Amino acid sequence: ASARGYVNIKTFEQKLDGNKKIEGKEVSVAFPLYSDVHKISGAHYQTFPSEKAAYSTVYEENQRTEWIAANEDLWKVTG
Amino acid sequence: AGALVEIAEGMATSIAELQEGFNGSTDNPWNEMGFRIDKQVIEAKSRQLKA
Amino acid sequence: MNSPTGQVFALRAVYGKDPVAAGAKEAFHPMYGPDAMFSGQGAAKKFPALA
Amino acid sequence: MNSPTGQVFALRAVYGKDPVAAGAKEAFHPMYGPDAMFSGQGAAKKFPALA
Amino acid sequence: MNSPTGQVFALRAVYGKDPVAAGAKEAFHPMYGPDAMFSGQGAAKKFPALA
Amino acid sequence: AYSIELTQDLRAVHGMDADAELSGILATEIMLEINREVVDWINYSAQVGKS
Amino acid sequence: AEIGGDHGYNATNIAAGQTSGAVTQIGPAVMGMVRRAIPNLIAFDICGVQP
Amino acid sequence: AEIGGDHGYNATNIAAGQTSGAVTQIGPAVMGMVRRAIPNLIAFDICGVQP
Amino acid sequence: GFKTRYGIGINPFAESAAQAPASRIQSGMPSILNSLGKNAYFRRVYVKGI
Repeated sequence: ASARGYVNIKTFEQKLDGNKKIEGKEVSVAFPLYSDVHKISGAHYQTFPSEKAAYSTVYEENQRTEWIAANEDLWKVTG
Repeated sequence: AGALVEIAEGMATSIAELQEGFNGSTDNPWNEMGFRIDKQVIEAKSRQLKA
Repeated sequence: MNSPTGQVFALRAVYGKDPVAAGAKEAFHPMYGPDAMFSGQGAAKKFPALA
Repeated sequence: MNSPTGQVFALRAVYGKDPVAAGAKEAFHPMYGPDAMFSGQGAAKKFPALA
Repeated sequence: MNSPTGQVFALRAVYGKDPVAAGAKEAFHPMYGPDAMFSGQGAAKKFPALA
Repeated sequence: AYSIELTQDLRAVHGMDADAELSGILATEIMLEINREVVDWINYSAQVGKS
Repeated sequence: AEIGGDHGYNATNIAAGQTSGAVTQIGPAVMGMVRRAIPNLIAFDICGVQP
Repeated sequence: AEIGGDHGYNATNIAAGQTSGAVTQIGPAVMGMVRRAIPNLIAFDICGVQP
Repeated sequence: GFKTRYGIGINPFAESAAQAPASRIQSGMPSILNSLGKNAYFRRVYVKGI
């Protein structure tokens, strides 16, 4: 487990362009990893801490490059 | 039922005199006591409204 | 609370040579009494636990 | 009543952004306690109704 | 060091709207020059990376 | 049997003596036992009442 | 859009000042150390003394 | 044998005061903050200002 | 609009039925683990039949 805290980012999907979306993604982050690296701003989200991970997408103490690719994936634009 | 009673007694001055390796005796340590000192932590939470 | 996140310590008086240990009795505990012979005969010999 | 047809107003303190609405709860109500997280956590999320 | 375990802070000046973020360019960095249009044209339009 | 590496830092961080904390809880523990002893012999040595 | 951020509300994250926001605070102040009471004696009127 | 213990030499276990021994210290205190130096301008003598 | 910040705390020694705290850095925010039904300072009795 993370053993500390879970910062839980839930992005809310939206229509960016014609027949295109930025898919909203429920994701959880181990708190020490989150405070170190998070790119989220202007991303149409809302965040809350929780003792246990509150979303089915869970990132533990050690991922880094696995998570660094997931947060910038919150901006992925799909049709 | 009085079968198993409850006591407190001393230590014989033959045992207490030589205690923890005096006069060649051995294996009989004294009892000790420590202290611990553990901490707690709290956080401030917010609250708010609008009109 | 002037700055966020207060903290408060707690000093447990724990005896048995291990201040922090599994199940190490607390010394002055309002609930639980002092073990009657600890200083006393309890230190000379080890009494068999009752099970 | 000095003249026919008196009238009496009533000020409900109603919360939830709609002074008038369907079942918008009254604020300071002798019956009903104030929902204690409304300001608080209750404004961050919507807690699932218990059914 | 009078008491054990001193601690030192560091204030990075970070730009890009997210003080703590993946690869967030530090503002005043002896190594690295400031991106000369950030204030400037670079805010109006987005320039493509070079790969 | 406290430690010399402790009293240095515990005096630094908490200001406590770390000696008079032990001498306080041993000299108090021998008394709380010798007091719980002569109550235990009263309860031990008492006839069964209502008999 | 600088975020102030919170501690995780975890007990470890607070004691470290670790914070999901920009700033990492110093520490959780101190609200003071709580000790445990020293229990009361029954005195000796119950049993003759005879030093 | 009350042991003073150490922080684990871990970076968190120090900032939290978690300590392997009896006592959990307050925290690190502070050795002061380190900021980053602001770079230097080349001024204007190389290009006619002409406001 | 108004904003306030308070936070709550639990009395260390609250439980007092345990000779040891767990983890030795322990949240004083009331939680299910530490603060639920465990305060020795408060004792609650549902009275029925009135």
